[PDB]
Amino acid sequence: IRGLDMASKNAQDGISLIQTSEGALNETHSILQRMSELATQAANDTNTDSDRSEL
Amino acid sequence: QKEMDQLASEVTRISTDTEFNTKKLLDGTAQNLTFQIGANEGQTMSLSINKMDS
Amino acid sequence: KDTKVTKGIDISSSAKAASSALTTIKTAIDTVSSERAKLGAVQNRLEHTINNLGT
Repeated sequence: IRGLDMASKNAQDGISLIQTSEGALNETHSILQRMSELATQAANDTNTDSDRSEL
Repeated sequence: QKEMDQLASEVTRISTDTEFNTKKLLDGTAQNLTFQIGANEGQTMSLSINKMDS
Repeated sequence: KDTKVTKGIDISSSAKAASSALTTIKTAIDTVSSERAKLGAVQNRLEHTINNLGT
């Protein structure tokens, strides 16, 4: 009993360790999402190299 | 001929002066202009404007 | 000494290069989504493990 109630803390201390990781990758998604708009804009040929290098 | 040479010199001006962004369009250098009309690779359209001076 | 700099994928050299970076970026979004649900799957399991340990 004192093992399952303590192993329930370990299971919840692993839930926190995992929420932190996916919470962080939640933002790598948004950065990668914005990073993809600055390649559909850079692919247009109305941009100049002064503006592609600006992106 | 005085107006002949002045009209023909204005046709050349339009070619070398017409400029969108910093691109000379009508001087024969705006070739293979690729517009990314689409969210992926190869979803482009090309365009080539010929030199249109006198 | 040991100062790191990070340089983004090439989108400024040409319009062809910017288009090439489009698949590279959209693939990175795919390998981030894979990691996020490899961690969301473990968290869902750990939520069932906690109810069973508590019971």
